[PDB]
Amino acid sequence: SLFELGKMILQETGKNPAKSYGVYGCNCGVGGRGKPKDATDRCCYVHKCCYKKLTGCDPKKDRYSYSWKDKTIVCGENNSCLKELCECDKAVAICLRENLDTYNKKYRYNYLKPFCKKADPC
Amino acid sequence: SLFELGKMILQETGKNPAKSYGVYGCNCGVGGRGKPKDATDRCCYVHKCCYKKLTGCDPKKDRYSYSWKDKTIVCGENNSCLKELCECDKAVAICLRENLDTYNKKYRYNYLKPFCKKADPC
Ligand SMILES: CCc1c(C(=O)C(N)=O)c2c(OCC(=O)O)cccc2n1Cc1ccccc1
Ligand SMILES: CCc1c(C(=O)C(N)=O)c2c(OCC(=O)O)cccc2n1Cc1ccccc1
Repeated sequence: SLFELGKMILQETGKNPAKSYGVYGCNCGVGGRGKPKDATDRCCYVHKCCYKKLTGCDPKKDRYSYSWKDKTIVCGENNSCLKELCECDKAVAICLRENLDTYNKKYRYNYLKPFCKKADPC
Repeated sequence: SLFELGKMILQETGKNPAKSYGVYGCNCGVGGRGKPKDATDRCCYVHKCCYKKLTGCDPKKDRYSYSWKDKTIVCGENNSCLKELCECDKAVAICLRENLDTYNKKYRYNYLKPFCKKADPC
């Protein structure tokens, strides 16, 4: 679900998910994928490519369970579709955390998103 | 295409179309439709509904020709899909101009688009 994804991004990056990443670059938030603009954008590219491989579940709405073992996000069992989905959300939240220092606020509100260059079908 | 649409919006409103409207409200720019926030937003809602009926061409990518008869945008060669595409774009550019008196910069970069209340069927 969008609300579990936002929780993980807030806990991993310390930033508000919607404001800092909701319109970021060519891949983060609304819209689809495009030529990634930096490391942070590449994370959202892989995450959207991750979402594309889910067959029988709705990433935006279908909820899932997850827990925290020390600093590690643990995805609880709940069908392979929701497991991979939690693993997609864990992946992007860790990814955004790992590349915080290359975050660039000049791509935060990318109002040229539809004019991004084409990308590959994942 | 988006190139002709942006040209119309610039000519009618005098504003940078991508910066001013690319992420505006719940309906303008990248993303889908949602509960409109104001009159400018409702222009984009109507325009997206207009695009929905163009099942025979690509509204974002397919180029077309237009010109001006005095102060009225005149859409050219009646290729059925491309003619109606041009008319969709002319309608929103005039709608945006006529509603500049309530344009709200607070909605310009709506990073909360995915949390907009769902819209009615077109
Ligand atoms: C990176 C943050 C992100 C997405 C990403 O992680 C991303 N890959 O862009 C994403 C998104 O992507 C999934 C998809 O397109 O279906 C769709 C919509 C919003 C999206 N926010 C912003 C957000 C997430 C959670 C709570 C509040 C705001
Ligand atoms: C309101 C302006 C607008 C769209 C609208 O007119 C609107 N109805 O939102 C729209 C758009 O809409 C079509 C759709 O979503 O399929 C999609 C993508 C960008 C869109 N920009 C911004 C823009 C348009 C043209 C040139 C440069 C920027």
